[PDB]
Amino acid sequence: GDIVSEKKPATEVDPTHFEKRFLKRIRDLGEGHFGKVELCRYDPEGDNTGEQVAVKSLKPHIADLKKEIEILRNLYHENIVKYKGICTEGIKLIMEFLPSGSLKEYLPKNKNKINLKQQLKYAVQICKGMDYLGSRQYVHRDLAARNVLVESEHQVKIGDFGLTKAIETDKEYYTVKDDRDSPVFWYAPECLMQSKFYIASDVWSFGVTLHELLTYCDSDSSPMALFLKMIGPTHGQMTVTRLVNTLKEGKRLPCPPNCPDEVYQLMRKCWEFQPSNRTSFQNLIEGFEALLK
Ligand SMILES: CC(C)(C)OC(=O)N[C@@H]1CC[C@@H](n2cnc3cnc4[nH]ccc4c32)C1
Repeated sequence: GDIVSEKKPATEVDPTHFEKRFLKRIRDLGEGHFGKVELCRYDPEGDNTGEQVAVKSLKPHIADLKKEIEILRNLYHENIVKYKGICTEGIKLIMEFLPSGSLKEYLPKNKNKINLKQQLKYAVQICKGMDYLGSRQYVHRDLAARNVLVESEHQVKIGDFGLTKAIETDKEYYTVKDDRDSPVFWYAPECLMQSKFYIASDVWSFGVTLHELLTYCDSDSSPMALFLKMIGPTHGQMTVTRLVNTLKEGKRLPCPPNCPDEVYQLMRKCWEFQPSNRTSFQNLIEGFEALLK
């Protein structure tokens, strides 16, 4: 008889599957030693009217990216960047694009627009996103101004989850093995000394991110710049031990210029040497809110 073929079933569009052929690169948003985030237009009509998206890929680590995708896909919060979908065969993560970029890009350019009150409002939003993440039993491990995105003058979102780990139920912390490219000038002593990551360790990192926000991410006042002044900039592989010693001695980043002492004191509560002595994200929120009203 006739050639037998397969009955074509009723195909449905998945709005979270982005086809490689319509995903068109515009420029880079960031990169590291294993990957990049690129600005693309998803342009199925081919007339440059498609939606702009942020696309996270790997350089020619897959498993970690798949885990990152699965974490972000299931986070829903107004201060966490929106998952849009994936592009696959290898995999790419597709996210909403925030044209203002990170606080590192935005703050140096917008000092006149963004006063202390707005900085404190950003600080609360960062804290709300982080408290949501902790409520889902995650530790972020990479909270820094470069990973905080600006949705508008009035709203920020946590914009990267590449190091985020689940803390096991009934456990207080996650222990990391892969630690080469750690952001050590953002890390709490327990992270540095033992590679143990608590929710309290994210509070510590928040305090450093707050210091960045308050300095408008000026490079000459960055956590790295200031610590290297405190400890010495030419110690190579002794850097972390000298960082740890400085922190053991009770030395901390200084009060930013024009930062009220009452804001600096909330910051210091993030930097208690022992995790259990640190403030919580909820208490930070309360504290900033008291300063705002
Ligand atoms: C280092 C690595 C390539 C792994 O990741 C990043 O560079 N991540 C940065 C965090 C925010 C990213 N970014 C910068 N401008 C952005 C604008 N919109 C964005 N949506 C999702 C991420 C994102 C943006 C880049």
